Amino acid sequence: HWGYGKHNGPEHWHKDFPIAKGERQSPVDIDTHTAKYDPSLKPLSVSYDQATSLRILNNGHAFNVEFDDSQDKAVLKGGPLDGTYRLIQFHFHWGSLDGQGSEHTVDKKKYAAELHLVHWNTKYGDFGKAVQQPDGLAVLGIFLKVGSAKPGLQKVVDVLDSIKTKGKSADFTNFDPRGLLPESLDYWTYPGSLTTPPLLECVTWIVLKEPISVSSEQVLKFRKLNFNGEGEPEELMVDNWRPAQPLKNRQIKASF
Ligand SMILES: Nc1c(Cl)cc(S(N)(=O)=O)cc1Cl
Ligand SMILES: [Zn+2]
Repeated sequence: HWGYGKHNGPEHWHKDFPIAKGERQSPVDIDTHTAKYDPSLKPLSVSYDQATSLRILNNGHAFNVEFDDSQDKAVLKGGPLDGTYRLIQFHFHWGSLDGQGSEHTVDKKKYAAELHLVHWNTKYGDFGKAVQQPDGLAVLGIFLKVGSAKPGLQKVVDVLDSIKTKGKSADFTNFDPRGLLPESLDYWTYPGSLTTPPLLECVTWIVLKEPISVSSEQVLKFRKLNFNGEGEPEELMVDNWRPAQPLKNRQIKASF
C-alpha cells in the first residue's frame, strides 16, 4: 500500500520493491558543474502536433493525461535516443508549498513541480514489453516554477475539480501538449528508473534546463486533489515526489 506518507513513503518502498536501492534509480540531483557537454548527442526531436489525448485520471498518486498510442504520431526521438519513442501519458509531481515538489533537483534546488512526459520505445511493440528493457522508456522531464500563468496548462487545471478522488476519470480530448514546453530544448540526460513503484530501471531521462512558469493559482488547484477515494477522509494530494537517489556509476550529460 505504497504512498508518500510516513508509514508508506519512499523510505519504505524497498521492502516490496528491492530495486529501490538499485544501481540506476531516479530521480537524481543534477550537479551542473559535474555534468559534461556531450557533442555526440544528436538534435532532440519532439513531434507532438498529431498527439491525441483521450482521458485524464486520478490514480491515487498523481493524475495522468492519457494519449492514443495505438499508432505513430506523438513521438520523441534524437538526443541520446536510438530510434522512436511514442507518447503514452503525462503527469506531474508537486509540493505542499512552492519550495518543493520536483523530483530531480538542480544543484540541490527543488522546483515547485515537475512534468513527466512518458514515451515507450516502439521497437518493443507495447509498453509492457518496453518496461522489461534497459532502453524501453524515455521520460521528458520539465520543471515548473511559480510566477506567470501557463495558458497551455489551464485546460488541465480546470478539469481537476471533476477528478478529485482516486479512481475518478474524465474525458479529455484535443489537449495539445506543445503548450507545456519551454522555448529551449537544452537538456541533461542520464539512465535511470521509474520514480514510483515498481521503480523499473528501464528509462532514459531527458530533463529540460528551462523551467516553465505556472501561476500560484494554477498549482494551488493541483494541491486541491485528493489521494483518497470518494467519501473517504480527505488526504490532499501534495508532496507526491520521490527525493533524489544515489548517482552511483552514472554520468549526467549536457546537450549544451
Ligand atoms: N507507470 C509509471 C510509473 Cl509507475 C512511473 C512513471 S515516472 N514518474 O514518469 O517515472 C511513469 C510511469 Cl508510466
Ligand atoms: Zn513521474
